[PDB]
Amino acid sequence: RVELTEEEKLYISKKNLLFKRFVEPGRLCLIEYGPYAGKLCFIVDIVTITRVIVDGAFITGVPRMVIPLKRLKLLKERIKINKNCKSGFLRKTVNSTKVLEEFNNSKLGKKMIIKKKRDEATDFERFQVYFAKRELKKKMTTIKNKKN
Amino acid sequence: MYKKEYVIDCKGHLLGRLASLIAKELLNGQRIVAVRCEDINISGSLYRNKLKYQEFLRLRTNTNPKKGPLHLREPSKILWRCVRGMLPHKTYKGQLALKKLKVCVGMPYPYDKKKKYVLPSALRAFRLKKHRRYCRLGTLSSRVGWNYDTLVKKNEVLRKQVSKAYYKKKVNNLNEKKEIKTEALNLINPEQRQVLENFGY
Amino acid sequence: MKTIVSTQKVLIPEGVKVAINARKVTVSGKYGTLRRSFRHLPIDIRLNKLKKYIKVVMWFGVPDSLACIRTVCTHLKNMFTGVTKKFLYKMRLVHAHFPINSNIVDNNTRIEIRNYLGEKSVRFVKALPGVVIEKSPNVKDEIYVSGADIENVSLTAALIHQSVLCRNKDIRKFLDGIYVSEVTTV
Amino acid sequence: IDNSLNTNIHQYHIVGRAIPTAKDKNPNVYRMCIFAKNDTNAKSRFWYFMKKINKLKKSNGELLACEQIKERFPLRVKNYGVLLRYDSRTGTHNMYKEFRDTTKEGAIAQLYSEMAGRHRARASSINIIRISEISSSLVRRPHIKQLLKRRLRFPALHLPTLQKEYRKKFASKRPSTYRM
Amino acid sequence: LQAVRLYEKGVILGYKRSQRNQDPNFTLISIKNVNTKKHAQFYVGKRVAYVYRTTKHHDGVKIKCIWGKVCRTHGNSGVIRAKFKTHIPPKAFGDRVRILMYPSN
RNA sequence: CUUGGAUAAGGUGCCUAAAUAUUCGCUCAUGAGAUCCCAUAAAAGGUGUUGGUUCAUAUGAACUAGCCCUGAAAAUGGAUGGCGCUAAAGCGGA
Ligand SMILES: [Mg+2]
Ligand SMILES: [Mg+2]
Ligand SMILES: [Mg+2]
Ligand SMILES: [Mg+2]
Ligand SMILES: [Mg+2]
Ligand SMILES: [Mg+2]
Repeated sequence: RVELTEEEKLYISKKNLLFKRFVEPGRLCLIEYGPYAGKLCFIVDIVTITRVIVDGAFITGVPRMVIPLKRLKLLKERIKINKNCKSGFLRKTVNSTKVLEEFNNSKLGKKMIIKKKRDEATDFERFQVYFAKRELKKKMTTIKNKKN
Repeated sequence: MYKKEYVIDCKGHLLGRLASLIAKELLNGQRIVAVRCEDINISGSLYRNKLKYQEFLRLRTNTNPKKGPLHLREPSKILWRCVRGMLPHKTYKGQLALKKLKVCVGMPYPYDKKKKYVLPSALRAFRLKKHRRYCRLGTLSSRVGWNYDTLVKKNEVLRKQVSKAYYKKKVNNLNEKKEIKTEALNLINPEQRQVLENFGY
Repeated sequence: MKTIVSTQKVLIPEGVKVAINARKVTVSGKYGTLRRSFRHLPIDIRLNKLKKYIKVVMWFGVPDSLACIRTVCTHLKNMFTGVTKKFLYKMRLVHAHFPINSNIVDNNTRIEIRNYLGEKSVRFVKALPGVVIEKSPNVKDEIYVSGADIENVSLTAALIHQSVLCRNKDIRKFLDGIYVSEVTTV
Repeated sequence: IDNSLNTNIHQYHIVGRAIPTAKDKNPNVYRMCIFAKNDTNAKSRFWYFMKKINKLKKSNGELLACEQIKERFPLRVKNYGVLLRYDSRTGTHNMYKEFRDTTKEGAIAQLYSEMAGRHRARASSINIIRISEISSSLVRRPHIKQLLKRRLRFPALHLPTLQKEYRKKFASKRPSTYRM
Repeated sequence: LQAVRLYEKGVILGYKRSQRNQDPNFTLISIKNVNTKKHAQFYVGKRVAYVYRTTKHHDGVKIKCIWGKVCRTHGNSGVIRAKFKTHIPPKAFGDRVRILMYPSN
C-alpha cells in the first residue's frame, strides 16, 4: 500500500457526519421505559430490526435480556467488545476501560447524580442550603451596589 | 392547571389534537389564551380540505339562510368552533367553560410580552409521518375569502425584530450577573460554600 | 421489506463550485448560478470537496422511497451540465399555405407570432427567468431557445408550442404549428 | 421478569394409544409436538388430530404423557423455518415462512401475528407443520439475509418512549426528534 | 412571608358516575403534582377540607368548612375518590380544596 | 328500603366514568374506513402495494388472496350519534 498522509488524516477527522451513535456491540444505552427505567446497559447482540439483546454486567442492576429497541436512548460512549462475548468478559472489559466513570463526568451524568443527591436531602440540609443562599445574596448586593 | 392563565401559540399543532386538549382543560376550569392561530396545521392535502370546506358551505336553512349554520372563516374562529363541538355547550356549566377561551390571529400586545407554552402531544413533528400530506390553515382560509394573510405576516416581522433586541439585552444581563456571582463565592465562609457545592448550586 | 443501506455516487466536473447545507444545493460556473431544494424526501447527502463525488445515502427504505435516489442524482448531473455548457432546444415552424412570421423584442425575449393560418391577430409568449429566444442564422425557419436551466428552457419551448394549437379542424390534415426538433447543448 | 413482554405460547409432547381389545390387544402408540397456551389445549389439539388422521376418538383412548419441553439456550440467536396450511375465504393454501428468534415458540408468536396482519387468517384456520432450525447458508427470504452480514450497524431513528410521570402536557420549549 | 401552607392543593371534579347516572355518595379530586396511580396511593388516609365563603354572618364569621377523607384511587392517572360528611353541592365543580397532612405517618 | 366491596354486556381522544397504554403487521382514498339484529351493492377489471405457489440462464412469465381503486345516477340542507382522526382516535392479532 501507500498509506495516508496527515492531510487526508485530519481531513477524515473533520467530516462531521449527520448520524453518530450507531447500534452495535458496545453502545451505552440509558433505558427509558419499563421496570428497568433510569439504568445503563450495553448492546451485545441484535435479533431483528426492532429487537435487541441487552446486557449490563454485574456492575449495573440489569440482567441479560431481550428488549424492544424503541425503549432505549443511545449515548456517546462505545466499548470495543468481541464476537460473542458473555457477561464475565464484559465485566473485565468495562472495568479495565473506565467507561462508566467517564460517563459520570459528562454533562448528563453530572446532572443525574446531582438530582439524586437532591432527592435524599433532609429537613436540616434543606435549611442549610436556604441559609447559604441567604448569605450569598448579601455579598451579591454589596458588590452590585459598589459597581454602580 | 393550577395557574391563573396559560398562553399557547398554536404554530405547528394539529387542529383536532390541540382542540381536544384545550376542551378538557377548560372543563376542569382554566383560562386559556391561544395566539398565532393562522399557523395551525391539518393532516390532508390542501385540495382535499378545501373540498370539505366547500361541502360545509352548501348546507343552509332552505327557507331562510339568516338562521342556520354560520360559515365563519377567520383562522381563529375556526379553532373556536372546533373546540365548541367537543363541549356540552347547551348546559349552564358547559356554556361557562366555553367563555374561558380567548383566540387571536397574530400576537397582540398583552401577550407578546408573556411566556408561551406548547403541547408536544399534538405537535405535527411528532405525530405525522414524513411522506404524508398536510396543509396550513391560513392558506386554506384565504382560499375561501379571509383576505388578511399578508397583513399579519408584515406585523409578525416587526414583532420578531423587537423581540431580537430584547433578547440581546437579556443575554448581556445574565452574563454580567454570572460574573458577579462567581466573584462573590470567595467572600463566604467555607461551610456555606461547601454545602452549596455539594448540591451543585 | 426495508433495506438497511443504499447509496449512489455522482462525480463533480472541473469548473464547478458546489454547496449543500440542509439538503439545499447551490452550484456555480461560467454561465450563472443555480439553486435547488430537496427537503421533501428523507436522505442525508455527503459532499467531498477535496475530491469529486457528492454522495446520496438513505437508511431504512421501501421500494417506493428507494426510487427517488436516481432522480436526485440525475437532477444534480443536469445542473452541473447547465452551468458549464448551456442547454439548447431547436424548433421548426411549419406551414402549408400561409407563412408564419415571428418577431423577437425586449432584449431577445417575448416572441410575437403573426399570420397563423391567416388570422390577422397577434399572439405573445414571454420567456421564463434566465432564458433567451433568438432565431437561427443558418436555416430559414428555425428558432433557438437556450440557457443554463433545463426546466425553464423546456417549459419555454413547450409554451411556444401550446400557443399555435389548431381548433376544430382535422389535425391529421391541418398540420401547421411550431414543433421541437432537436435537443442539444451550446 | 417483565410480564408486559411475554407471550403465552409453550411447546408440549403428548403420547397416547387406544384402549386394548380382543381384536387388538397391543395397539399402536403415537406422539406429537404441539404449541398451545396451556396443557389442556394441547391435549384438545392432540385428540383432534388423532381423530382426523387415525381412527382415534378420545372416548375410546387413553393418554400416556404430557411433558412441556423447555428450550436449552434461551439467549443464543437461531434461524427458523415454518411450514403452514391455512384456509382463505375461497380456498385452502400452504406456505413456507422464515423467522429469527431465540426460541421456537417466540417464532410461532410472530407467525400468528403476521398471518393475522397480512391475510386476516384466524388461529382457528391455521395448521402448523414442521418447525425446525435452519443454517445460515440455506436461508431464502431476503429480509433475513439482511441481518447476517459481517459488521452490522445502523442508526436509531425511532421517536422517544418515556415514563408516564415525565410525559408532561405543558412544555416550555418544543422538543427535538434529531437525537443525533 | 406569613401564613405557612402545610397542605397540597386540589380541585374538585364531579361525582362518581357513569354515562347517564350520578351516585353522589363519592366525589373525584385531582392533586396537583400527582399523575400516576402509584403516587396517588401515598395520600390514601389524609383528611380533606373544603373552605368557602358566605355573605351573611353565621357564628360571628363568614367562612365555613366541610370535612372529608381520602378513600382510594380512581385508575391509572392519579385521581382519587373522596367521601365527605355531607354531600358536596354541584355548584363547586372547579373550586379549591385542601388535602391536609394531619394523620401523619 | 339501605351502607360498603367486586363484576357482566360493553367500553377507556373530547362530548362521557376509565389508556392520546404497551407490542406486531396492513392501508392514502380529487366522494377512505370505522364490528350481532341494522339500517344495501354485483358481474367484470387494475403495470397500486404486500405476501405465497409453479415454470423457464437473472431477467421473462403464468397463477393465487389481503388492504386500496374503477364499475357507483334524484329530488328542503345533513349525518361512522357529533367534533374530528392518517408515528390513527382505521382494519387483523397479542
Ligand atoms: Mg365541430
Ligand atoms: Mg352499591
Ligand atoms: Mg375522563
Ligand atoms: Mg410476453
Ligand atoms: Mg358511535
Ligand atoms: Mg371511541
